[PDB]
Amino acid sequence: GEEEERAFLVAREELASALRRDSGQAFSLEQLRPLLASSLPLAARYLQLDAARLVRCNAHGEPRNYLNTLSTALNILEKYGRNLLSPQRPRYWRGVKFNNPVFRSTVDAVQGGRDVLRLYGYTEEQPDGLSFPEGQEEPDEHQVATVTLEVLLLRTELSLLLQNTHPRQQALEQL
Amino acid sequence: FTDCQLAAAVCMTY
Ligand SMILES: *CC(=O)Nc1ccc(NC(=O)C*)cc1
Ligand SMILES: [N]
Repeated sequence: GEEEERAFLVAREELASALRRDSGQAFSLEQLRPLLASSLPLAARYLQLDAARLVRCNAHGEPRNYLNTLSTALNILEKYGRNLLSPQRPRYWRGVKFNNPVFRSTVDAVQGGRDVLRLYGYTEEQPDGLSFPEGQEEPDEHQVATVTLEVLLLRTELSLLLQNTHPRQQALEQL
Repeated sequence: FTDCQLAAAVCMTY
């Protein structure tokens, strides 16, 4: 019981370290197999992200549509975490503003998309968006890397469901 | 959207 969980968390920490080593690294489906072909429930596999809430609270309409709106939001949210791990961060990375057409159509189009930015470190609720606390001067690399991996893993899981090739497709379809 | 519209927009919200 705890051995399958241990093997998952070790593989999760290994893949999150590679993100810190290279923020632009792309992971193959083979590298994610320990994370993809796991019998553990969602709460044991997603420690930062709330995968069940992000999926069920956005499951409205056809799965062809809302799983795709979720994937696009997860895609752009992955880039937010990758830029934080980059050796040359963007100039104004400390704050994110919400009055953008792409942001409205991606992050603000899914329930709980803003809360993923909080997991990166954007905890200060600002007028136009979110920002880091005044104390921190740099993001927590381990926290950003683990959240970016979970965002990457969930987008992968949803993409395999859209292709009907998920290794545990029947279990995940029953949300 | 395309992958480059997403990355450019990320830098726009900063
Ligand atoms: C095609 C592609 O990779 N485009 C692209 C555009 C912009 C950015 N970055 C910023 O705007 C900060 C990266 C990639
Ligand atoms: N920005």
